[PDB]
Amino acid sequence: KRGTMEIMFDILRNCEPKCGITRVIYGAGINYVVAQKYLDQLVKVGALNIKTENDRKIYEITEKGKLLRTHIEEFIKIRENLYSAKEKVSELLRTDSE
Amino acid sequence: KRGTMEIMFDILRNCEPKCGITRVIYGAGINYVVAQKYLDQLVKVGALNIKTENDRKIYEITEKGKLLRTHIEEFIKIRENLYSAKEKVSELLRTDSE
Repeated sequence: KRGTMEIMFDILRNCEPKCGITRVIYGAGINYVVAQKYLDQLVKVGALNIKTENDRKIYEITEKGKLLRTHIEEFIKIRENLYSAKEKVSELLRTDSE
Repeated sequence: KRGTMEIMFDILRNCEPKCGITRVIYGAGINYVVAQKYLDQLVKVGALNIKTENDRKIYEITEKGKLLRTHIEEFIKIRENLYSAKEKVSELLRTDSE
């Protein structure tokens, strides 16, 4: 179960330099309805530019989009480290005396 | 607003080598009712030993307790890094075009 940040990451990392909807749906593992919503959001915040070529929508990652991809990646990796650190605390919160 | 892990950290870092209730209440910034609950938990999971000396309860951090303190500290620090990383993503999710 992915949140918004992570879906965006999964889109963006499949849109370098360009992506159509096939690449987005299959690369990010999201359906057409979800893809449409997020793509539109990413165009709005300037992470992707949109073109039509051969009657197909083509998205291109922007410099700002590359930075967004990098920052989400960094968030995800730290979040993983946080889960591990929490598990290490939890291991110490057991007892067999009681 | 602190969760359980963090309160425990705030107790433990004030119980080296020993702490009475004054040191726990004032050092961890928690009331007597909260302190009683957490102290009891920390004794149960083997992070503190409890003695009575001069009719006062004295708690001593154990080797396991020192490790618990260290691991919570590490959790807290990573959690802070996660907040910052999230803020950096958020900064990129704005637009003034719409």
